[PDB]
Amino acid sequence: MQNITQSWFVQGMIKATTDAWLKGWDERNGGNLTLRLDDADIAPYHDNFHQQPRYIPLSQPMPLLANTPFIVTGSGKFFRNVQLDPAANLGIVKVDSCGAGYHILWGLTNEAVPTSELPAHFLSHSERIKATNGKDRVIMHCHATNLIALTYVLENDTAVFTRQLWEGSTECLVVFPDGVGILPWMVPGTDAIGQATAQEMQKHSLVLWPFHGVFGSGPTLDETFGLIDTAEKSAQVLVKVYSMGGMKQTISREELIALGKRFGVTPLASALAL
Amino acid sequence: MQNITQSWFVQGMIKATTDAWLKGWDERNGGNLTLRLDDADIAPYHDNFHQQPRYIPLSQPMPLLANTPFIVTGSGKFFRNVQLDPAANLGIVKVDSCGAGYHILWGLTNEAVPTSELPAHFLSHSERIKATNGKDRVIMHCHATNLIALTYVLENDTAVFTRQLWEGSTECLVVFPDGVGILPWMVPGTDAIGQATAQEMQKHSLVLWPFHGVFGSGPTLDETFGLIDTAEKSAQVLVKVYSMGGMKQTISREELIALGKRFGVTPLASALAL
Amino acid sequence: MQNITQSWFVQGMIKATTDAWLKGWDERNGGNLTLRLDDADIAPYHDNFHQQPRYIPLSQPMPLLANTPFIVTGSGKFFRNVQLDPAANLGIVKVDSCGAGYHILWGLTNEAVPTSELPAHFLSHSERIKATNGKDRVIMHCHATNLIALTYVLENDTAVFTRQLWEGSTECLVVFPDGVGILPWMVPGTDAIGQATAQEMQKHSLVLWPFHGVFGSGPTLDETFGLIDTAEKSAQVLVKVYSMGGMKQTISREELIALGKRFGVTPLASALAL
Amino acid sequence: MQNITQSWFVQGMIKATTDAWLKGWDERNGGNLTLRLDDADIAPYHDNFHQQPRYIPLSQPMPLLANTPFIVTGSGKFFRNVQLDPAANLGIVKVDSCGAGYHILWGLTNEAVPTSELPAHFLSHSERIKATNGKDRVIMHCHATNLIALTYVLENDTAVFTRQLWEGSTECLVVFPDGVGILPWMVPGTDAIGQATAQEMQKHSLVLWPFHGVFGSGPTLDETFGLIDTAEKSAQVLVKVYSMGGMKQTISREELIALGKRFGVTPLASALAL
Ligand SMILES: O=C(O)[C@H]1O[C@@H]2O[C@H]3[C@H](O)[C@@H](O)[C@@H](O[C@H]4[C@H](O)[C@@H](O)[C@@H](O[C@H]5[C@H](O)[C@@H](O)[C@@H](O[C@H]6[C@H](O)[C@@H](O)[C@@H](O[C@H]7[C@H](O)[C@@H](O)[C@@H](O[C@H]8[C@H](O)[C@@H](O)[C@@H](O[C@H]1[C@H](O)[C@H]2O)O[C@@H]8CO)O[C@@H]7CO)O[C@@H]6C(=O)O)O[C@@H]5CO)O[C@@H]4CO)O[C@@H]3CO
Ligand SMILES: [Zn+2]
Ligand SMILES: [Zn+2]
Ligand SMILES: [Zn+2]
Repeated sequence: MQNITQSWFVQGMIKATTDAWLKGWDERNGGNLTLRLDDADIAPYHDNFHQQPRYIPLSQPMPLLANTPFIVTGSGKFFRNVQLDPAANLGIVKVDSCGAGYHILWGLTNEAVPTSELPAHFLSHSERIKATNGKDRVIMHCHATNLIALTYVLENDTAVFTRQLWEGSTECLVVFPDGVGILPWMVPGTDAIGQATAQEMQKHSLVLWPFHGVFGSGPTLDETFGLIDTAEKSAQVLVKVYSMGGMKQTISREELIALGKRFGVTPLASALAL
Repeated sequence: MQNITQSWFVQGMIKATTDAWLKGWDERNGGNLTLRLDDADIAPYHDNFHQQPRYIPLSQPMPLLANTPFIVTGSGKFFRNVQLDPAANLGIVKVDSCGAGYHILWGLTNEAVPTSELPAHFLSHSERIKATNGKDRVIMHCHATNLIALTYVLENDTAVFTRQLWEGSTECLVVFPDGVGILPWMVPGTDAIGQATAQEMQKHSLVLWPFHGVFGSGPTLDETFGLIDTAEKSAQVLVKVYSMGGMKQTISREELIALGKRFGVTPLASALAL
Repeated sequence: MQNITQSWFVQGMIKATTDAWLKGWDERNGGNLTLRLDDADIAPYHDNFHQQPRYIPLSQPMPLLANTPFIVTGSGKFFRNVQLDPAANLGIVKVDSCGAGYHILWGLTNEAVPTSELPAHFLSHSERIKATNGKDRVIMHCHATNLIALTYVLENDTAVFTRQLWEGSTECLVVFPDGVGILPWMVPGTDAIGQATAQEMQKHSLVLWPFHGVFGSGPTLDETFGLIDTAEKSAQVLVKVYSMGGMKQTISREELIALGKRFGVTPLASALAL
Repeated sequence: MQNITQSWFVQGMIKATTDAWLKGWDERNGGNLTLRLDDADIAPYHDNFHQQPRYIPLSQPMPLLANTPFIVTGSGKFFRNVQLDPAANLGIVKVDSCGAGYHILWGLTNEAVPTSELPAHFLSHSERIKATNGKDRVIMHCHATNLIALTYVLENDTAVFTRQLWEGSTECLVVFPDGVGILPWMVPGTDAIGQATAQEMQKHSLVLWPFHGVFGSGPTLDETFGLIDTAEKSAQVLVKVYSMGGMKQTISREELIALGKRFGVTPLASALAL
């Protein structure tokens, strides 16, 4: 019967991994993707399930994520190599009925462990479910060169950055009216990074990691890739003008106000007040 | 019989979207593209025609487009996904004999609707017919990377912008001798922007939307592609030259008239005299 | 028997135009390509030859190229379309035994004509056989993006321009030890500019045109592409470096002398004296 | 029997070189790749071995690489065509019993020879085996674009350059804590450049040739490609911020000191002082 790699939820993971590499966003093993799935999706594909689901004790249980299957990227794997050997780089995990751990059901072969950012992803996955009534399903991270470069020249404050990104295009304010988040620089690989990212998920859908990358949340794989792309497209325009001599004329504050009402969105009060 | 998807116009528009996709111009679902057809071009392919054509009334009467078939893209549809599904991403419509509505004949399945900028495309489609006596058949809009960044630095006046583009490459004066028209910033998706965009199309083949994108028209699918491609390359050279520190020697006014004299093209007097 | 499109030269021509389109030097219809053949090469493919060889006179006599066959690129064609229709974009011609005209034996279908730069392509062919004893066979023209931006800031002279290119990278001096020649601004498409280009071909294998493009020649297509490819890469570094604040350290004059002695090359006296 | 062209180490070569021509690194003939193999790897492919192995003496005796076969890329070959014909561009060699020369067993047809930087390969291959107890198996050289331009503006120091390369991205410190070697400008293709390059390999896994390129060494093909590309991404990040007017905030030393010991990594003490 049809291979599990030929299903919709694996083909989608293939495209987002390949296309984010050609753009130059996924040097080495940077970049991790986690997508929440449903039970009916994996029901007909019990044939390819492994005989022994390994058990890994999860650090601190999330009760809301009990009995929830997932798809994850293998830690240390390469995004470009996903299209070659999907089985060795992608795996499916499921959390037990109590929520204290997860069982690896398929993939992650050769004793491969899930991604090292699994804490931050799962803690932030739960919050987005309640904030938008369970519509968010994807958390993304990548090394976007232009957004990273802008962190070295501009202050890492949400209010200042939000106005700049909105000023770099017209579609931008429609895309992230809630604004973009930013942390202070923090050492990754720990559980402290999971809390600050999940805490910022409440008010924002994009949060920028200083000197590492960005984090974006969205319902589908396609829109999540397009969501980070839109801000990255505006990032390229901003960097060009700054090196060209400086910004001269732009969108007025009155012009930005008219945009919000026409499309029926509410711009951030903090950013628009600037 | 051979499917309509294997005809010349369906395959032709598949090329136009994919080529612009890799350029970095049409991320997410921005940009639009329409092409005018003939009754004879679609006569033998009535098999794929919808049994019941849905009816949608036009916002404002368009007498000049009565009983004319077009091919358009769908709203909220990415330019990447078209080659994966020609039927679910394109559509062919035929304006009624009165100029108030149109019927969807083929494509645009799953309650698909044409782009939200359809009034702007139909308004410019009609007015370019008067200027070119039916030669022009394509209207294209896309966010050219280097043209967007130029409006932040150069003044939004026809005389200044036209001369700078003529000096970034020798062939520019031959490709668009009429110059480029500049509009003031407006809220997209309304009807006010459609009337001003068509107003500049009477004397220009290239119209610039500040901070949003560019508009261009061409006789065929390939000529309109080169027109934007030629203008984009000129702006790319100007970006590096201006960013490198300044511009020291140039093509003089005496050389500009001599170049246009050989090829039989009349430059814009207001910008030439600058 | 395999048709002429399966010959070794036709397959080679597709490789050159296809890769130049991905590099970004042939927007719209810029660039031309011509290749020199031998009467023994086209012997087995006499069946494909047209029954009506169209005769076109030469602008000026070229006695040296008597009875010489060439394969050229048609005028007004897109380099991206060459890989799709070799017959309508390419063709073969043979110069008559007197040196005043040629006969179109295949290709250039539907009243297509060779490139308008043929007077420049043929005049430079003659002056390179004398300076190379019948070794060079290929002439290429392209609008190198990084080279055009250089002519707006650098002094338009043969000495300093050649010297600057030598410092871009180590291999630049070895590939073209004779330097490049740069003309004053002239209107393209005229015989007055072909003679100046052919005059500079006597001393150099690389020719520069301010604000327009580049000219190059080589033994075969792979060696001709490498000559232009190496030249543009050196320009890419300079534009990137110049915008950073100008050059600070570079290769000394004596250091290039040591490099020249090792590889048995004679650097240009004018440039090395700078 | 499966052809030699389908072997794992042959398919490794086709993947690594093709991924370098698409990144704009290997214009013309620049670049070469040598990978260490075992006798078991070449055992099943005895049928395709040449019956008359030509003997070529080595410049200097290499006892530490005795009886060790290698796969090499030919001299003067083009990285674009390797995928088109691996046999004519790739080759296999084996060191004799006394370590005085090598034999050609397969490939390198038509009097082809291994890359002219072969003495620079074996002098560094032998030393890297000692430092890492034989883990290293790949040597990579390529002309990265953004990397070269850094040498024209930054001081050519091992500690200073490594310090800057650490601040460009958070992953750079962990990937190469050992730093990157730097050398004075010297004439390639000589045994003197082989000694200096191999001499610095005792303390660093990467060496930078001013105005020329980079030298790579790692355990396998996949990591070796990502070993240099991590520095390439930091250079692209560095290049953009430099043209913006400088870098304003970054990772501080107090942030860097705690980063390594989180991963239990020993940083380069010389760069830590600055
Ligand atoms: O010494 C010689 O170079 C030659 O020098 C003197 O010639 C000068 C002319 O008097 C002067 O007007 C001018 O010539 C220009 C001419 O007026 C223009 O029209 C044009 O010429 C083109 C010509 O119209 C056109 O048909 C074609 O010419 C070809 C010709 O039709 C064809 O038959 C062949 O010519 C051969 C010729 O038939 C042979 O007899 C022989 O020619 C001898 C010639 O008989 C000798 O007297 C001697 O010519 C003197 C001439 O007498 C002076 O007045 O030497 C010639 C060479 O041995 O060989 C010819 C070659 O096979 O081919 C012709 C061509 O080569 O294709 O094309 C013409 C060019 O476009 O332009 C000319 C030049 O500007 O300048 C002359 C030079 O000072
Ligand atoms: Zn738009
Ligand atoms: Zn040209
Ligand atoms: Zn090199």
